Amino acid sequence: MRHRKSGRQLNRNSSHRQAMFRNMAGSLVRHEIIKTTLPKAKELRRVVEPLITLAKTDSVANRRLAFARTRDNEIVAKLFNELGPRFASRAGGYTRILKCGFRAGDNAPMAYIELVDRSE
Amino acid sequence: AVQQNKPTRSKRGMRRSHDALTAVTSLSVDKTSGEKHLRHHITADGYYRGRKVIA
Amino acid sequence: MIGLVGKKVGMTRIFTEDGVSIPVTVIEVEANRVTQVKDLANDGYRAIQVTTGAKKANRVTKPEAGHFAKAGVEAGRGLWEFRLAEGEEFTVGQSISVELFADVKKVDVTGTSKGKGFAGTVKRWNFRTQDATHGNSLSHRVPGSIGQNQTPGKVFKGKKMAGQMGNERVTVQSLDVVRVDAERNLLLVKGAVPGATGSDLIVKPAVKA
Amino acid sequence: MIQEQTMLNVADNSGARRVMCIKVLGGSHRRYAGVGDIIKITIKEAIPRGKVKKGDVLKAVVVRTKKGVRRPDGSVIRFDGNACVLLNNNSEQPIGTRIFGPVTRELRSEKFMKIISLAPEV
Amino acid sequence: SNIIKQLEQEQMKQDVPSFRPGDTVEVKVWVVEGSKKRLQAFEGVVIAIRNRGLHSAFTVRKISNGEGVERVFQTHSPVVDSISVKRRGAVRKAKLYYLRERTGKAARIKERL
RNA sequence: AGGACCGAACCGACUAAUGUUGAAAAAUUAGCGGAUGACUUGUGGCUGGGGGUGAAAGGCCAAUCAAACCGGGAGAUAGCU
RNA sequence: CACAGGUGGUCAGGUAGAGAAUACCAAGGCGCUUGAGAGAACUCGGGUGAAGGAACUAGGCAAAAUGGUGCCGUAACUUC
RNA sequence: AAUUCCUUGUCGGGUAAGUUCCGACCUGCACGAAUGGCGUAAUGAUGGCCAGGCUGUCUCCACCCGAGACUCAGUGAAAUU
RNA sequence: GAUGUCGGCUCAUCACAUCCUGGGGCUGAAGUAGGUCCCAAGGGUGAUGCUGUUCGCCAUUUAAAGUGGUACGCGAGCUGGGUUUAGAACGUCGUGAGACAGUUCGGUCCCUAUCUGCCGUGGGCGCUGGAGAACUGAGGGGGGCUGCUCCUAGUACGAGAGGACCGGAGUGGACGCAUCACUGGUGUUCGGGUUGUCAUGCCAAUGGCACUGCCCGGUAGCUAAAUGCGGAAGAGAUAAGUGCUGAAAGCAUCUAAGCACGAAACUUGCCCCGAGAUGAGUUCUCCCUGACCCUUUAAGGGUCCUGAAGGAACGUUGAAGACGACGACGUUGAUAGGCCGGGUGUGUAAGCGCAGCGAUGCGUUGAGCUAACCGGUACUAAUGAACCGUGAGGCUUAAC
Repeated sequence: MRHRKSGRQLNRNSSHRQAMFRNMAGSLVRHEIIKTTLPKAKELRRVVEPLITLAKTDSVANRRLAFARTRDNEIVAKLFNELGPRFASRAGGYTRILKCGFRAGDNAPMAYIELVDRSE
Repeated sequence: AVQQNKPTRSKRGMRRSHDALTAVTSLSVDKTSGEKHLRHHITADGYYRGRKVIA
Repeated sequence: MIGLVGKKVGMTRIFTEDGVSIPVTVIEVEANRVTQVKDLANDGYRAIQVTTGAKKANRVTKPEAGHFAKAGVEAGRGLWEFRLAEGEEFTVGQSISVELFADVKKVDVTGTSKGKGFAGTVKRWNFRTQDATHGNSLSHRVPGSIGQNQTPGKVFKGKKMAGQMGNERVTVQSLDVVRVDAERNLLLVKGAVPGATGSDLIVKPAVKA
Repeated sequence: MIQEQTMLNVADNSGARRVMCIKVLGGSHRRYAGVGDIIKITIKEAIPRGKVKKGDVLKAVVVRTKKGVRRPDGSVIRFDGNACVLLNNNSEQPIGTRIFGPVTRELRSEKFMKIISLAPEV
Repeated sequence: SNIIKQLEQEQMKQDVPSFRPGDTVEVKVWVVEGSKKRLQAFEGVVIAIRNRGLHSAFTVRKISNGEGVERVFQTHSPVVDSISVKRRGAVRKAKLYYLRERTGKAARIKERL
């Protein structure tokens, strides 16, 4: 059974998923849109959107927490300096998933995930 | 482990009676670009809902 | 007697003043509207058909809408029947409520048990596992034998094998009615009842008594 | 939960130090014995000049388990080890004259009121 | 679960003292001896607290008459008459299960100031 | 000092599982034994089939061994299928 | 076979470590030529289990357990 | 007794209960003195037996983590008949 | 031109020549207990020490530890201890090579299931216009065990010792089903501690990696050891048995006419499935009432207009699930994520101050974080479409 459980395991071990989403969240922050499989998005939301809600309030403690989650000081700075302020009035839902067809090498449901504002 | 008589071509056909694919029948048309696409998927030119989302 | 249609809310306890904790299942039984009465002349048997709860109007297909419209009642989440005893009698549109159970002391609760998916014989039928070591080869939870030999030459029907478990209709009989709270539409019965939280329950006065 | 091959301590001065459960009696295929159940034991370890000698087979009542007991409240009482009182095999009466350690209210049953009266607690 | 929430609310005690694991408490539990109802004290160190609203509990560990005993008291039970704190212990964990392997001097708990 | 001891490389191969149309015509994994010796390895040489070589098992002699492989006698013979 | 096997020699850095053990790294080299989902039984390879504790079994097979250094201490027996 | 058929001989030990074990007896079907007898420190991936420890071996399974299985896309066998 | 051997294991299934529990007759049956025979297969019918063992012998259970069939049931389910290959040794026999159901030590168990069978789970069609529900119950299946205590009643009975029938009540054991309120387990998706090492320029703070590195706790879910419940009472027909009236055959006689009783068997009652019950049922509701043409002229084909009730598809999903399926929800919306508040878990975060030579302590501070939980909230994603499905439903005879 899997009753009332959460979290896709995505055919990986826990270390691997954690590393992968750390990379993928860094990618989404710095590019503001990435293309990934539909199931790996929808798991990025549970990772990225808490980072923006964390970046709402700037403090040393908060930045150190973000750095712990995203071991990337450029990403931390962008969170707290652009995405924090940018989403200050939005109550979650900072990202947007757009189904985009299928991959050619494995027929994988592909999707775009992007920040809702995306400088537009 | 293994069969004891060769199955017939009739039994191939019967087993495969469930193997047929289903077509979409169901292309949606974007408001602005007017081009066809898979329901809930962006268009080939990057439209969805009738707004550019990719470019 | 007839019974009522409720919804499983959860479980909790009642502490009695002499220091006994009674586990209870909280079943909320809103008003059950009678939507049809079946009788010998028309239907060949005696029963009432009830509805309960509420349903979004956009989800009510107009066959159902017309059926509810005849009875003059609002749409519920479903329809259930209760065979009628010889003395019982109701009328279409009558609203039956929980205080029916005011003085019953035993109910039979019927629900759909939790669905366990495709289950092995160990979980589904309590088969004893074979040895984990001592030479066992790929055969730890497997079912073992399933038949005799050439003389039946077949597996008998009804053999216990793996397969779908749960998600089926289940009745637990003779449950103590701990409290009937008319104001809140609550029935509290002692013990566990089939199903998950939020599922439908059919609550009837105990047949076996 | 005392089953066959369980080693129990002895909560009476009958002389035994360690006894081993040999049969959870009182039913066919009966598995466990809780507080208040009669088990049959063998004596594995006895002090030198006691009233029972090692290798004896006799009955006993479990007075403490570390699986514990459930009270009707829902509360649970656990001990740090399993113990029993040796009982004469024919008349299930204690062999000892002192009882050590607390016992539990499940013994108040007209059959173990000796043990309750002699016990230091509960 | 609003309705279970208030079903439980109607039924929780309102005066449960605040204590923490490590504290020494005595608990007065009602004891019935046939016709007589008596109040018996079980005193020890709180080694665990399960706090779940009406289903709250706490484990109290004792060394009684030679060997250790621990009761899991169901807070909000009417069997528990009263709880009192005898001394306040200073520990860092929330579950003192390691005290089960300690005895005597090795089981001491610093007082909390 | 030592056919000493413990323990890598190295050389073996006691046990269990897995594999058994294998990743492999004997391996993998977890343990295991020896590890200055009657050791182990490189490169060349030498011994040939009723023969060799053998701390001996009918072991080994090119995934072949109570008598190698290849070609010939030879289309041996076969009251048997 | 682009095969988890076999194949002699030489060089060999740091931090812990007795070490060429092992852990993590450096220089350097790779990610093993099918991938994407789901999160059934059952299989394989692990982790953890209340109370018991060999009751298992042909047999403790397997697992679990022990493990280092200094120091104290150490039995029968003995070819010393 | 790596030997005794009868035989689980008999007696003692060890267990709650012991065809094994260990110590005796001798009634050696059918031991016996370099195709060595009898003992023996140390040693053995040696054979039997008994303890303590230790535990999912079991009472009796429960849950989790990964790789398959299942589904989709690409490729695409086999034994057998 | 191969039909795997014993035992254990894991699953069984049937017979009755019945071990228990149930009914009864006779007793050399006072009671308690038996003995023996008849009826009865509904359910139940041990786990151990030894030995490879079935068996046996034990030691303790139990209400009882049935007896047989089933290729001495079961190796394309498992084991391989024994047996029964090749090494070796002993006793023995043989000059020897070797041999012995004599012994002793060691000794490769392959199979991805086509078909039948079986457990699950779907698609197609049919059921006669289509659809959405709710049913009936023909059939199947499941369950169907028993202890002990107390009262009756120390009453009957007995010379005492002993000790009832019958009738009730309460607690068990095994077993099955549901569940997670509790008590626990697990919890590599939560928090903390700690070791080695590498990195973030460094201090501090963190991250990686070493089996989740090692651990200590733990949310939900799932689960047993946890907790609720249940195997009936009652009918109907009987078996062995016991009778009533009653002749044949002035008597008699349970039977021949007729009339009763009588058991865990049988049929119901309890629960679940179930109209492919092709014998395809019923009940209620909903929708569609436009033309035209050609020929075999007929339940005939085409054309145009129309497309309804519904359904599917797609998406967001679920205490549903291998996949289908099933259930919720799609902007008129809480379906999921997020966000907000709470809860829970870990236990006093960072930064700073202070004390101390320092490690560290202390305060800010039960602080900080907190997964699957609970209450909310359209912030994101659930798109207008489109697709399928039609246009009033045959014939005959009765009734109205």
